[PDB]
Amino acid sequence: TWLSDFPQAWAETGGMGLAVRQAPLIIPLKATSTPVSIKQYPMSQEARLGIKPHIQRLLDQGILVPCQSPWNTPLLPVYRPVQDLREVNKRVEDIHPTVPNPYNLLSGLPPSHQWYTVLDLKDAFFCLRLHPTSQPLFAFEWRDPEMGISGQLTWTRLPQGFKNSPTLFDEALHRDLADFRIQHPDLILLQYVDDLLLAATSELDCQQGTRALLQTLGNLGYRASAKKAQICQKQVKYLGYLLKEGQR
Amino acid sequence: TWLSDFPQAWAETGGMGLAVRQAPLIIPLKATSTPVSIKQYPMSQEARLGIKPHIQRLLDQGILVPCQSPWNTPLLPVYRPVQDLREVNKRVEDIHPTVPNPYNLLSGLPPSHQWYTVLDLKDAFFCLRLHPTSQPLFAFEWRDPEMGISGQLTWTRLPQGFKNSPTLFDEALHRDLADFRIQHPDLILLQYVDDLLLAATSELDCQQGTRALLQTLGNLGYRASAKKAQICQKQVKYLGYLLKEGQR
DNA sequence: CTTAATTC
DNA sequence: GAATTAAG
DNA sequence: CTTAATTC
DNA sequence: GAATTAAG
Ligand SMILES: c1cc(Nc2ccc(NC3=NCCN3)cc2)ccc1NC1=NCCN1
Ligand SMILES: c1cc(Nc2ccc(NC3=NCCN3)cc2)ccc1NC1=NCCN1
Repeated sequence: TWLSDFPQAWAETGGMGLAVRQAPLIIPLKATSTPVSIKQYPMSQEARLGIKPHIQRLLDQGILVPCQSPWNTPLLPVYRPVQDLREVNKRVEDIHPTVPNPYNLLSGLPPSHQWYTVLDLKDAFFCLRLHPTSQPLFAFEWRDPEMGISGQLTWTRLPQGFKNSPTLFDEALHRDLADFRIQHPDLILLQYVDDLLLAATSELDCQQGTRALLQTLGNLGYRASAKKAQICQKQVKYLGYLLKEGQR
Repeated sequence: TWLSDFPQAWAETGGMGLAVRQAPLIIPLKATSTPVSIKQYPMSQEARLGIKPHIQRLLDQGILVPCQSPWNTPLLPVYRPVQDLREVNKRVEDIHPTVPNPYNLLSGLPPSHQWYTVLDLKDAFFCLRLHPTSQPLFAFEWRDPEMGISGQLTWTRLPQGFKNSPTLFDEALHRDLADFRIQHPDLILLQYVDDLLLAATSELDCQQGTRALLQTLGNLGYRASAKKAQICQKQVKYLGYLLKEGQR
């Protein structure tokens, strides 16, 4: 049973993740950037009640923390919280787009490797810590009418909605899986941010490779979705494609 | 007095023109063209009364004649008659656009020739006969409530609104003024359909050249506007430009 | 909700 | 220039 | 007036 | 997709 032998690797049984080998991320700003404070547009009670449980969970997990920041961006009034970070994105220095587009990424999958395992990492961005000096950039307001917290909250992990999160996560995971690639020269490993494809020449190589990948991911602090996992199959769904016997 | 010595050349004193040296024009149709009969949109009495005098004059001049044709195009309901020949234009074979654009035409005016005469020919298109086989193409309806003519009328001369009239006229006049150019090698003659510019090196050459041009135009059957004529000047208006001492 | 594209 | 649409 | 472009 | 505009 894949789930039982790798408890630490699955999001269902290993608790929230944290990439312990990765230094907290520093987010450089453009040379002329100055903090921007966008007022929170009034949010209906319906929306606040819908969002509330999620904010509480994130606070309990330490992913969100109180703060006082010169920066402030809106949470969408219309549940799961979505922060409009466009004004912060505009002020952050650009980085080279290193994530390959799916078409090019899949071009590196040879017909020799037809046994596949597809894993997707749960709450991947939240596994990467944000350095305290960069945390203020992502603050937003949170008020609980019937006695709430300070005023603002911010993320201690790489947040959703930030323009560089996909690239920074893809780069971080590449650094953490570099050794795995070296130890398994005969396996193909495709990475598209939080979506992983492991390809082997035989069902055996795939089983052994998948065990090694799960163990490595778990030890590194990442968590894969056991519910969505596709293990050692000859046909899998990956990045919108149906991979079947070398096709696509 | 320029007007008195060349009575035949001016529209004011020579009567309507007729290019006697030019054979009646035959207008070739496209290979798949079939006659089109567009019904005349009702015309208000105000419009008909405004147009009436012009139709009568043209009939008296023989430029318009009664006819029965499979072709019919509209006269605009909203004075001076304007015929919508777009559907006829679409069915007429295209010819090469040989009239030079004003910019290029003026590029052939050297600074050596700074004495100018500008003439514009009155009702130029009407000076060119249309062959009877092509006359039917341009028919339109004309009804006079208080007892009128047959039903349709058509042109016996090159009409306004026809896509090839400017080009055909420019080509016809070029053929008629070819000899003049040969007899006056030291004069510059620019032709833009009905707008003519004669340039000479001295006021004398311009006077003599202008006399010769007027006499030639008159004999050929063309008529120039005495009212608008600009004779032997060092500054003239031509094709939207102010020609002054070699400039423009 | 707000901001910018793409359509109509 | 307003209706749809896409995306933070 | 009808037909097709260019703007908004 | 409607308002302006251009042209027969
Ligand atoms: C994709 C599809 C559409 N589709 C659309 C369909 C019908 C109408 N109909 C209409 N307009 C006026 C009257 N009636 C207008 C738009 C628009 C933008 C994006 N792409 C995109 N948006 C933001 C970023 N990228
Ligand atoms: C030249 C100029 C314009 N000018 C124009 C100005 C203001 C509006 N304003 C508006 N539209 C919608 C609401 N308000 C629309 C059009 C249009 C076509 C041509 N050119 C041309 N026509 C036929 C052939 N060539």
